[PDB]
Amino acid sequence: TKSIPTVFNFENVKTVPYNKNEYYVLYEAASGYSTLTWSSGNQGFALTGSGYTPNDFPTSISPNGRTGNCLQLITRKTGSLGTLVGMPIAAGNLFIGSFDIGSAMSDALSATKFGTTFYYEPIKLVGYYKYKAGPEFYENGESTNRKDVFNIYALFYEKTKDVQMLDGHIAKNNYEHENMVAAAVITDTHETSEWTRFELDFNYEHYGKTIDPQKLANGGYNVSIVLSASKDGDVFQGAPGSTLLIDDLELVCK
Ligand code: NA
Repeated sequence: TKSIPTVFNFENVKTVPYNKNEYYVLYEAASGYSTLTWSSGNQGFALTGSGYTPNDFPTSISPNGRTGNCLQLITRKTGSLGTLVGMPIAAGNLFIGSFDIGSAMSDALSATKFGTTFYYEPIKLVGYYKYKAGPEFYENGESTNRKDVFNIYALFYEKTKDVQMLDGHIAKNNYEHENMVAAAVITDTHETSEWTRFELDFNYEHYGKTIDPQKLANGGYNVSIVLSASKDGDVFQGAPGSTLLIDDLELVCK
């Protein structure tokens, strides 16, 4: 049993081809730890057009980070086909888990699967952000000056035989689920061009669960971190151009 890293730097990417496009998959490797390979909706975005390079995608990295490179989440307008299949935008996102491309077009919420095996009890998610909403908010068949907001949260839950992963419905249901143990959700979400610290405490008291120390050691608990430039971009309410930069993210554990 090796733990994933708990400190995330956003330095590293590999380039992956799909549908005549290429995009980045971010990963974090540390000595004595299992490499975390982040997921995002980038493969879903690859379906909506051709000739995209990594920096056209909703999820990429920037060299203008606080320490070195940083996460760059930019909500994107989709290519011709996206609209016609009801995918007018694609939120700049990053999460722990996986992206099911079989669901990207029919059920966006199901496509983003959240979780990886975690042996610790997390207490807080700390990191730094910058955020600027895009100028036109897409909602319904309309483009408005509604001010887009971003989301940051983390999940800690108990696995069961028929519940191995959660998905995007968790953020549409007040973070409620029968397997849920703790959740950390950002509340202050203001725009800024200055690196701004966040510190989200995990709330175990809201769910009233009892941790099994054995099952925790046996790998029966998953954690996830989910980041998005557009809070409601999962249901295609968001602004193209909405940019969330994240750097020096750490899952502080017990
Ligand atoms: Na960094």
